[PDB]
Amino acid sequence: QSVLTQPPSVSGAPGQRVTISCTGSSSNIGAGYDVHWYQQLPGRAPKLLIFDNNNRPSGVPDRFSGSKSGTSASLAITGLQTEDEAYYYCQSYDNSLILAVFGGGTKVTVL
Amino acid sequence: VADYSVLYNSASFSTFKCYGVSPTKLNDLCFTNVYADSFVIRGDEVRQIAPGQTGKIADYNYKLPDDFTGCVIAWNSNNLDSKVGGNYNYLYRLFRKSNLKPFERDISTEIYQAGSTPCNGVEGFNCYFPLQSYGFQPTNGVGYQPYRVVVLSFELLHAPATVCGPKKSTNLVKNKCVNFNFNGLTGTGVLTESNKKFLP
Amino acid sequence: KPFERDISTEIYQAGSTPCNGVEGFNCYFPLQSYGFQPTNGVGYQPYRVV
Amino acid sequence: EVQLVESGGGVVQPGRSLRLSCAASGFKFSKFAMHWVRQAPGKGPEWVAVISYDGNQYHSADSVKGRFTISRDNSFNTLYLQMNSLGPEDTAVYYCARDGPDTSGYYANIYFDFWGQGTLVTVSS
Repeated sequence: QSVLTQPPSVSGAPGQRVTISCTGSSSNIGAGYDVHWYQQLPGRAPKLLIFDNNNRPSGVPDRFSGSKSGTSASLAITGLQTEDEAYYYCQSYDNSLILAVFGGGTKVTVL
Repeated sequence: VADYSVLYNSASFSTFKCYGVSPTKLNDLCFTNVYADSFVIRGDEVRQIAPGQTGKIADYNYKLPDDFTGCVIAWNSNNLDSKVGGNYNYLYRLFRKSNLKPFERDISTEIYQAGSTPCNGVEGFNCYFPLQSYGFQPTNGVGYQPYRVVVLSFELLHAPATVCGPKKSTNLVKNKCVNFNFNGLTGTGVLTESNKKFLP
Repeated sequence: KPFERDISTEIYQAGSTPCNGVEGFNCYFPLQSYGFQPTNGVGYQPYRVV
Repeated sequence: EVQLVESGGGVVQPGRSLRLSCAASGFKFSKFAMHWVRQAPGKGPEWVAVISYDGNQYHSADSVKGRFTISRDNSFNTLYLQMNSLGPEDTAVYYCARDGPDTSGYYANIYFDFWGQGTLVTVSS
Protein backbone atom coordinates (compact mmCIF):
# COMPACT_ATOMS: atom_id res chain seq x y z
CA GLN A 1 0.00 0.00 0.00
CA SER A 2 1.14 3.55 -0.79
CA VAL A 3 1.85 5.47 2.41
CA LEU A 4 2.37 8.71 0.48
CA THR A 5 -0.75 9.96 -1.29
CA GLN A 6 -0.27 10.86 -4.96
CA PRO A 7 -2.73 11.88 -7.69
CA PRO A 8 -3.67 8.98 -9.97
CA SER A 9 -3.08 10.65 -13.35
CA VAL A 10 -2.13 14.06 -14.74
CA SER A 11 -2.94 14.98 -18.34
CA GLY A 12 -1.32 17.60 -20.54
CA ALA A 13 -0.41 18.82 -24.00
CA PRO A 14 2.98 19.73 -25.49
CA GLY A 15 4.25 23.19 -24.65
CA GLN A 16 2.77 23.93 -21.22
CA ARG A 17 3.65 22.85 -17.67
CA VAL A 18 2.30 20.09 -15.42
CA THR A 19 2.75 19.54 -11.69
CA ILE A 20 2.65 16.39 -9.56
CA SER A 21 1.88 16.95 -5.87
CA CYS A 22 3.04 14.14 -3.56
CA THR A 23 1.78 14.63 0.00
CA GLY A 24 2.89 12.86 3.17
CA SER A 25 2.10 12.55 6.85
CA SER A 26 3.90 14.02 9.87
CA SER A 27 6.25 11.06 10.40
CA ASN A 28 7.50 10.64 6.83
CA ILE A 29 7.93 14.13 5.34
CA GLY A 30 6.97 16.37 8.27
CA ALA A 31 9.98 15.05 10.20
CA GLY A 32 12.38 16.84 7.84
CA TYR A 33 13.37 13.96 5.57
CA ASP A 34 13.87 14.64 1.87
CA VAL A 35 11.86 13.48 -1.15
CA HIS A 36 13.02 11.49 -4.19
CA TRP A 37 11.49 10.91 -7.62
CA TYR A 38 12.04 8.15 -10.17
CA GLN A 39 10.81 7.58 -13.72
CA GLN A 40 9.58 4.16 -14.89
CA LEU A 41 9.21 4.14 -18.67
CA PRO A 42 6.85 1.41 -19.93
CA GLY A 43 8.49 -1.99 -20.16
CA ARG A 44 11.59 -0.90 -18.23
CA ALA A 45 12.90 -0.82 -14.68
CA PRO A 46 12.48 2.43 -12.72
CA LYS A 47 15.33 4.91 -13.10
CA LEU A 48 16.40 7.70 -10.76
CA LEU A 49 15.11 11.05 -12.02
CA ILE A 50 15.29 13.60 -9.17
CA PHE A 51 17.38 12.70 -6.12
CA ASP A 52 17.16 15.00 -3.08
CA ASN A 53 15.05 18.17 -3.24
CA ASN A 54 15.54 19.23 -6.88
CA ASN A 55 19.29 18.55 -7.49
CA ARG A 56 18.90 16.51 -10.66
CA PRO A 57 21.56 13.86 -11.40
CA SER A 58 23.66 13.40 -14.53
CA GLY A 59 22.10 12.50 -17.87
CA VAL A 60 18.69 14.17 -17.59
CA PRO A 61 17.20 17.25 -19.31
CA ASP A 62 16.73 20.27 -17.06
CA ARG A 63 13.02 20.35 -17.97
CA PHE A 64 12.32 18.40 -14.75
CA SER A 65 12.31 20.27 -11.44
CA GLY A 66 10.81 19.76 -8.01
CA SER A 67 10.65 21.15 -4.50
CA LYS A 68 9.39 20.33 -1.01
CA SER A 69 7.58 22.47 1.55
CA GLY A 70 5.79 21.80 4.83
CA THR A 71 4.36 18.27 4.66
CA SER A 72 4.15 17.85 0.87
CA ALA A 73 6.33 17.90 -2.23
CA SER A 74 5.75 18.93 -5.84
CA LEU A 75 7.46 18.00 -9.11
CA ALA A 76 7.18 20.28 -12.14
CA ILE A 77 7.69 19.41 -15.82
CA THR A 78 8.59 22.43 -17.95
CA GLY A 79 8.11 22.47 -21.72
CA LEU A 80 6.37 19.10 -21.82
CA GLN A 81 6.80 16.93 -24.93
CA THR A 82 5.21 13.67 -26.10
CA GLU A 83 8.04 11.39 -24.90
CA ASP A 84 7.29 11.90 -21.18
CA GLU A 85 4.41 9.38 -21.15
CA ALA A 86 5.52 7.19 -18.23
CA TYR A 87 5.09 6.66 -14.49
CA TYR A 88 6.61 8.82 -11.75
CA TYR A 89 6.95 7.81 -8.09
CA CYS A 90 7.73 9.86 -4.99
CA GLN A 91 9.87 8.23 -2.30
CA SER A 92 10.90 9.18 1.23
CA TYR A 93 11.74 7.65 4.62
CA ASP A 94 9.61 7.00 7.71
CA ASN A 95 10.89 7.20 11.28
CA SER A 96 7.99 5.37 12.98
CA LEU A 97 7.33 2.33 10.78
CA ILE A 98 11.11 2.20 10.10
CA LEU A 99 11.27 1.46 6.36
CA ALA A 100 11.51 3.39 3.12
CA VAL A 101 8.10 4.24 1.67
CA PHE A 102 6.92 4.79 -1.89
CA GLY A 103 4.09 6.72 -3.51
CA GLY A 104 1.15 5.51 -5.53
CA GLY A 105 2.58 6.80 -8.80
CA THR A 106 1.18 9.02 -11.53
CA LYS A 107 0.65 8.17 -15.21
CA VAL A 108 1.45 11.40 -17.05
CA THR A 109 -0.55 11.59 -20.28
CA VAL A 110 0.36 13.94 -23.13
CA LEU A 111 -2.43 14.83 -25.56
CA VAL B 1 24.47 38.32 25.06
CA ALA B 2 23.40 34.78 25.91
CA ASP B 3 20.10 33.40 27.20
CA TYR B 4 20.33 30.02 28.96
CA SER B 5 16.80 30.05 30.42
CA VAL B 6 15.24 28.97 27.11
CA LEU B 7 17.73 26.10 26.83
CA TYR B 8 17.10 24.99 30.41
CA ASN B 9 13.32 25.19 29.94
CA SER B 10 13.36 23.40 26.56
CA ALA B 11 12.46 20.26 28.56
CA SER B 12 13.82 18.01 25.80
CA PHE B 13 17.37 17.28 26.99
CA SER B 14 17.78 14.14 29.10
CA THR B 15 20.95 15.34 30.88
CA PHE B 16 21.74 18.87 32.12
CA LYS B 17 24.57 18.80 34.66
CA CYS B 18 26.36 22.02 35.65
CA TYR B 19 29.61 21.92 37.64
CA GLY B 20 30.39 24.86 39.90
CA VAL B 21 27.31 26.91 38.95
CA SER B 22 23.58 26.43 39.18
CA PRO B 23 21.58 26.67 35.93
CA THR B 24 18.95 28.95 37.49
CA LYS B 25 21.56 31.59 38.37
CA LEU B 26 23.11 31.48 34.88
CA ASN B 27 21.25 34.59 33.66
CA ASP B 28 22.78 37.02 36.18
CA LEU B 29 26.54 36.85 35.54
CA CYS B 30 28.97 37.75 32.77
CA PHE B 31 31.89 35.92 31.17
CA THR B 32 34.71 36.79 28.77
CA ASN B 33 34.51 34.00 26.18
CA VAL B 34 32.42 30.82 26.08
CA TYR B 35 33.76 27.63 24.51
CA ALA B 36 31.30 25.21 22.92
CA ASP B 37 32.26 21.79 21.56
CA SER B 38 30.12 18.88 20.43
CA PHE B 39 30.31 15.25 19.33
CA VAL B 40 28.23 12.05 19.23
CA ILE B 41 28.81 8.97 21.40
CA ARG B 42 26.94 5.83 22.43
CA GLY B 43 24.20 5.80 25.05
CA ASP B 44 26.33 3.94 27.61
CA GLU B 45 29.45 6.13 27.37
CA VAL B 46 27.51 9.27 28.33
CA ARG B 47 28.48 8.80 31.98
CA GLN B 48 32.18 9.07 31.07
CA ILE B 49 31.84 12.78 30.16
CA ALA B 50 32.43 14.08 33.69
CA PRO B 51 35.40 15.28 35.79
CA GLY B 52 37.28 12.30 37.18
CA GLN B 53 36.04 9.35 35.12
CA THR B 54 37.71 6.42 33.38
CA GLY B 55 36.94 4.56 30.18
CA LYS B 56 37.82 4.39 26.51
CA ILE B 57 36.16 7.69 25.61
CA ALA B 58 37.56 9.64 28.56
CA ASP B 59 41.00 8.07 28.06
CA TYR B 60 41.51 8.34 24.29
CA ASN B 61 39.03 10.86 22.83
CA TYR B 62 37.84 13.57 25.25
CA LYS B 63 39.19 14.52 28.68
CA LEU B 64 37.79 16.98 31.22
CA PRO B 65 39.97 18.67 33.86
CA ASP B 66 39.26 18.07 37.53
CA ASP B 67 38.76 21.82 38.09
CA PHE B 68 36.20 22.00 35.28
CA THR B 69 33.46 24.62 35.34
CA GLY B 70 30.56 24.55 32.91
CA CYS B 71 27.59 22.43 31.92
CA VAL B 72 27.11 19.11 30.11
CA ILE B 73 24.03 18.74 27.90
CA ALA B 74 22.99 15.56 26.11
CA TRP B 75 19.85 14.23 24.44
CA ASN B 76 18.87 11.11 22.52
CA SER B 77 19.02 11.48 18.74
CA ASN B 78 18.09 8.04 17.40
CA ASN B 79 15.85 9.56 14.71
CA LEU B 80 18.59 11.60 13.02
CA ASP B 81 21.87 9.65 13.25
CA SER B 82 20.85 6.01 12.65
CA LYS B 83 19.68 4.48 9.37
CA VAL B 84 18.58 1.03 8.26
CA GLY B 85 21.50 -1.08 7.13
CA GLY B 86 23.75 0.51 9.75
CA ASN B 87 25.53 3.87 9.88
CA TYR B 88 29.33 3.67 9.76
CA ASN B 89 30.21 7.37 9.42
CA TYR B 90 30.97 7.84 13.14
CA LEU B 91 34.36 6.78 14.49
CA TYR B 92 36.09 6.63 17.86
CA ARG B 93 39.68 5.96 18.89
CA LEU B 94 40.28 2.54 20.42
CA PHE B 95 44.08 2.02 20.59
CA ARG B 96 46.65 4.42 22.01
CA LYS B 97 49.84 4.38 24.08
CA SER B 98 48.92 7.08 26.62
CA ASN B 99 45.98 9.01 28.03
CA LEU B 100 44.96 12.41 26.72
CA LYS B 101 45.66 15.61 28.59
CA PRO B 102 42.57 17.68 29.46
CA PHE B 103 41.06 19.39 26.40
CA GLU B 104 43.27 17.72 23.80
CA ARG B 105 42.71 16.12 20.41
CA ASP B 106 44.54 13.75 18.08
CA ILE B 107 43.55 12.75 14.55
CA SER B 108 46.68 10.86 13.54
CA THR B 109 46.00 7.39 12.12
CA GLU B 110 49.46 5.85 12.38
CA ILE B 111 49.35 2.07 12.60
CA TYR B 112 49.31 0.82 16.19
CA GLN B 113 52.34 -1.17 17.34
CA ALA B 114 51.08 -4.03 19.51
CA GLY B 115 53.19 -6.95 20.62
CA SER B 116 56.97 -6.95 20.29
CA THR B 117 57.63 -7.40 16.56
CA PRO B 118 57.57 -3.99 14.83
CA CYS B 119 55.61 -3.22 11.68
CA ASN B 120 54.97 -0.39 9.25
CA GLY B 121 52.22 0.36 6.75
CA VAL B 122 50.53 -3.02 7.32
CA GLU B 123 47.69 -4.28 9.52
CA GLY B 124 48.48 -7.99 9.28
CA PHE B 125 49.24 -9.31 12.77
CA ASN B 126 49.61 -7.44 16.08
CA CYS B 127 49.21 -4.14 14.19
CA TYR B 128 45.70 -2.72 14.44
CA PHE B 129 44.04 0.27 12.83
CA PRO B 130 43.41 2.71 15.72
CA LEU B 131 40.04 4.19 14.75
CA GLN B 132 36.99 1.94 14.99
CA SER B 133 33.53 2.60 13.56
CA TYR B 134 30.31 2.92 15.53
CA GLY B 135 27.52 0.74 14.19
CA PHE B 136 24.24 2.62 14.59
CA GLN B 137 20.92 1.00 13.70
CA PRO B 138 17.39 2.27 14.45
CA THR B 139 16.45 -1.08 16.04
CA ASN B 140 19.34 -1.06 18.53
CA GLY B 141 18.71 -1.08 22.26
CA VAL B 142 18.28 2.01 24.40
CA GLY B 143 21.91 1.72 25.49
CA TYR B 144 23.20 1.61 21.91
CA GLN B 145 21.29 4.41 20.18
CA PRO B 146 23.47 7.47 19.50
CA TYR B 147 23.41 10.53 21.74
CA ARG B 148 24.38 14.12 20.97
CA VAL B 149 26.58 15.87 23.54
CA VAL B 150 27.38 19.57 23.94
CA VAL B 151 29.80 20.88 26.59
CA LEU B 152 30.21 24.51 27.66
CA SER B 153 33.18 25.95 29.54
CA PHE B 154 33.65 29.25 31.37
CA GLU B 155 36.55 31.11 32.99
CA LEU B 156 35.10 33.93 35.15
CA LEU B 157 38.55 35.49 35.46
CA HIS B 158 40.55 38.44 34.03
CA ALA B 159 39.82 40.61 30.95
CA PRO B 160 36.80 42.87 30.32
CA ALA B 161 33.62 40.80 30.23
CA THR B 162 32.01 40.45 26.81
CA VAL B 163 29.11 37.96 27.15
CA CYS B 164 26.40 38.77 29.70
CA GLY B 165 23.01 37.53 30.77
CA PRO B 166 19.91 39.26 29.37
CA LYS B 167 19.55 42.17 31.77
CA LYS B 168 16.04 43.58 31.29
CA SER B 169 14.11 46.73 32.15
CA THR B 170 10.65 47.96 33.15
CA ASN B 171 8.35 50.92 32.54
CA LEU B 172 8.81 54.57 33.53
CA VAL B 173 6.93 56.95 35.82
CA LYS B 174 7.02 60.70 36.43
CA ASN B 175 6.51 63.24 39.23
CA LYS B 176 7.08 60.62 41.95
CA CYS B 177 10.09 60.01 44.19
CA VAL B 178 11.31 56.63 42.93
CA ASN B 179 14.50 54.54 42.75
CA PHE B 180 15.83 54.90 39.21
CA ASN B 181 18.53 52.58 37.87
CA PHE B 182 19.33 54.07 34.45
CA ASN B 183 22.16 51.81 33.23
CA GLY B 184 24.83 51.70 35.92
CA LEU B 185 23.68 55.06 37.28
CA THR B 186 21.54 54.79 40.41
CA GLY B 187 19.98 56.99 43.08
CA THR B 188 16.64 58.42 44.12
CA GLY B 189 14.80 61.47 42.85
CA VAL B 190 11.77 62.92 41.09
CA LEU B 191 12.04 62.40 37.34
CA THR B 192 10.46 65.17 35.28
CA GLU B 193 10.52 66.50 31.73
CA SER B 194 13.40 68.84 30.86
CA ASN B 195 14.16 71.20 27.98
CA LYS B 196 17.94 70.72 28.08
CA LYS B 197 19.69 69.84 24.81
CA PHE B 198 22.37 67.17 25.21
CA LEU B 199 25.09 66.75 22.63
CA PRO B 200 24.45 63.62 20.52
CA LYS C 1 19.62 33.07 59.83
CA PRO C 2 22.14 32.56 62.66
CA PHE C 3 21.26 29.81 65.16
CA GLU C 4 18.39 28.28 63.19
CA ARG C 5 17.41 24.74 62.24
CA ASP C 6 15.20 23.12 59.62
CA ILE C 7 14.04 19.50 59.51
CA SER C 8 11.22 19.51 56.94
CA THR C 9 12.06 17.13 54.09
CA GLU C 10 9.61 18.44 51.49
CA ILE C 11 10.66 17.74 47.91
CA TYR C 12 12.85 20.34 46.22
CA GLN C 13 11.66 22.26 43.17
CA ALA C 14 14.07 23.08 40.33
CA GLY C 15 13.54 24.62 36.92
CA SER C 16 10.09 25.94 36.01
CA THR C 17 7.73 22.95 36.01
CA PRO C 18 6.37 22.25 39.52
CA CYS C 19 6.10 18.84 41.16
CA ASN C 20 4.85 17.16 44.31
CA GLY C 21 5.78 13.91 46.04
CA VAL C 22 7.87 12.83 43.04
CA GLU C 23 11.57 12.71 42.17
CA GLY C 24 11.37 12.41 38.39
CA PHE C 25 12.91 15.50 36.79
CA ASN C 26 14.33 18.62 38.47
CA CYS C 27 12.87 17.43 41.80
CA TYR C 28 15.45 15.95 44.17
CA PHE C 29 15.42 14.80 47.77
CA PRO C 30 17.02 17.61 49.83
CA LEU C 31 18.95 15.61 52.41
CA GLN C 32 22.06 13.78 51.24
CA SER C 33 24.00 11.06 53.08
CA TYR C 34 27.63 11.16 54.14
CA GLY C 35 29.61 8.07 53.23
CA PHE C 36 32.16 7.36 55.96
CA GLN C 37 34.74 4.57 55.65
CA PRO C 38 37.84 3.87 57.75
CA THR C 39 40.04 3.88 54.62
CA ASN C 40 39.05 7.37 53.44
CA GLY C 41 41.57 10.17 53.23
CA VAL C 42 42.18 12.79 55.89
CA GLY C 43 39.98 15.22 53.96
CA TYR C 44 37.00 12.87 54.22
CA GLN C 45 37.19 11.22 57.66
CA PRO C 46 34.40 12.28 60.04
CA TYR C 47 35.01 14.97 62.64
CA ARG C 48 33.25 15.72 65.92
CA VAL C 49 32.47 19.39 66.59
CA VAL C 50 31.34 21.02 69.84
CA GLU D 1 29.14 1.08 -16.49
CA VAL D 2 27.16 0.12 -13.38
CA GLN D 3 25.10 -2.85 -14.58
CA LEU D 4 23.19 -5.49 -12.63
CA VAL D 5 21.79 -8.80 -13.90
CA GLU D 6 19.52 -11.03 -11.80
CA SER D 7 18.01 -14.47 -12.32
CA GLY D 8 16.21 -17.17 -10.39
CA GLY D 9 12.55 -16.55 -11.12
CA GLY D 10 9.95 -19.08 -12.18
CA VAL D 11 6.48 -20.51 -11.72
CA VAL D 12 6.14 -22.48 -8.48
CA GLN D 13 3.39 -24.10 -6.43
CA PRO D 14 2.50 -22.56 -3.05
CA GLY D 15 4.57 -23.72 -0.09
CA ARG D 16 7.85 -24.32 -1.92
CA SER D 17 11.03 -22.27 -1.48
CA LEU D 18 13.03 -20.42 -4.14
CA ARG D 19 16.40 -18.70 -4.40
CA LEU D 20 17.47 -15.88 -6.72
CA SER D 21 20.53 -13.65 -6.96
CA CYS D 22 22.01 -10.74 -8.89
CA ALA D 23 25.65 -10.31 -9.91
CA ALA D 24 27.10 -6.80 -10.06
CA SER D 25 30.02 -5.39 -12.02
CA GLY D 26 31.79 -2.15 -12.87
CA PHE D 27 32.15 -0.89 -9.29
CA LYS D 28 33.67 -1.90 -5.96
CA PHE D 29 31.00 -4.26 -4.64
CA SER D 30 32.35 -4.29 -1.08
CA LYS D 31 31.76 -0.59 -0.38
CA PHE D 32 28.03 -0.21 -1.02
CA ALA D 33 25.21 -1.76 0.95
CA MET D 34 22.41 -3.06 -1.24
CA HIS D 35 18.63 -3.34 -1.10
CA TRP D 36 15.96 -5.66 -2.48
CA VAL D 37 12.82 -4.03 -3.92
CA ARG D 38 9.75 -5.77 -5.34
CA GLN D 39 6.89 -4.33 -7.40
CA ALA D 40 3.50 -5.97 -7.80
CA PRO D 41 2.09 -6.02 -11.36
CA GLY D 42 0.37 -2.69 -11.95
CA LYS D 43 0.95 -1.20 -8.48
CA GLY D 44 3.60 0.84 -6.69
CA PRO D 45 6.99 -0.53 -5.65
CA GLU D 46 7.55 -1.88 -2.16
CA TRP D 47 10.62 -2.33 0.04
CA VAL D 48 11.80 -5.80 1.05
CA ALA D 49 15.10 -5.93 2.95
CA VAL D 50 18.66 -4.59 3.16
CA ILE D 51 22.11 -6.01 3.90
CA SER D 52 25.17 -4.06 5.05
CA TYR D 53 28.45 -3.83 3.15
CA ASP D 54 30.01 -6.73 5.10
CA GLY D 55 26.97 -8.87 5.97
CA ASN D 56 27.32 -8.43 9.74
CA GLN D 57 24.17 -6.29 10.02
CA TYR D 58 20.90 -6.52 8.12
CA HIS D 59 17.23 -5.56 8.28
CA SER D 60 13.99 -6.85 6.78
CA ALA D 61 10.49 -5.52 6.26
CA ASP D 62 7.84 -6.51 8.79
CA SER D 63 5.59 -8.21 6.22
CA VAL D 64 8.25 -10.66 4.98
CA LYS D 65 9.93 -11.18 8.37
CA GLY D 66 10.34 -14.83 9.29
CA ARG D 67 10.21 -15.95 5.65
CA PHE D 68 12.86 -13.95 3.73
CA THR D 69 16.61 -14.21 4.34
CA ILE D 70 19.42 -12.42 2.48
CA SER D 71 23.11 -13.34 2.31
CA ARG D 72 26.14 -11.83 0.60
CA ASP D 73 29.36 -13.09 -0.98
CA ASN D 74 31.85 -10.23 -1.24
CA SER D 75 34.38 -12.28 -3.22
CA PHE D 76 32.12 -13.43 -6.07
CA ASN D 77 30.25 -10.10 -6.47
CA THR D 78 26.88 -11.79 -5.87
CA LEU D 79 24.15 -11.35 -3.28
CA TYR D 80 21.48 -13.92 -2.42
CA LEU D 81 17.86 -13.76 -1.28
CA GLN D 82 16.04 -16.76 0.20
CA MET D 83 12.25 -17.10 0.31
CA ASN D 84 10.58 -19.99 2.14
CA SER D 85 6.88 -20.97 2.04
CA LEU D 86 5.80 -18.66 -0.76
CA GLY D 87 2.38 -17.09 -0.35
CA PRO D 88 -0.19 -16.20 -3.02
CA GLU D 89 0.65 -12.49 -2.62
CA ASP D 90 4.39 -12.91 -3.27
CA THR D 91 3.93 -12.59 -7.05
CA ALA D 92 5.79 -9.49 -8.24
CA VAL D 93 8.93 -8.33 -10.08
CA TYR D 94 12.03 -8.29 -7.88
CA TYR D 95 14.82 -5.74 -8.35
CA CYS D 96 18.09 -5.57 -6.43
CA ALA D 97 19.06 -1.95 -5.84
CA ARG D 98 22.19 -0.06 -4.80
CA ASP D 99 22.35 2.35 -1.87
CA GLY D 100 22.89 6.03 -2.59
CA PRO D 101 26.43 7.42 -2.37
CA ASP D 102 25.64 10.97 -1.22
CA THR D 103 22.41 11.99 0.52
CA SER D 104 23.40 15.56 1.56
CA GLY D 105 21.48 16.56 4.70
CA TYR D 106 20.77 14.13 7.55
CA TYR D 107 22.00 10.54 7.93
CA ALA D 108 18.70 8.62 7.78
CA ASN D 109 17.75 9.48 4.18
CA ILE D 110 18.16 6.61 1.71
CA TYR D 111 17.66 6.39 -2.05
CA PHE D 112 18.37 3.97 -4.89
CA ASP D 113 20.48 5.16 -7.83
CA PHE D 114 21.01 2.00 -9.91
CA TRP D 115 18.48 -0.75 -10.62
CA GLY D 116 18.64 -4.16 -12.26
CA GLN D 117 16.03 -5.55 -14.65
CA GLY D 118 13.77 -7.83 -12.61
CA THR D 119 12.74 -11.48 -12.63
CA LEU D 120 9.09 -12.49 -12.88
CA VAL D 121 8.11 -14.63 -9.88
CA THR D 122 4.60 -16.09 -9.70
CA VAL D 123 2.85 -18.64 -7.49
CA SER D 124 0.01 -20.82 -8.78
CA SER D 125 -0.83 -24.44 -9.62
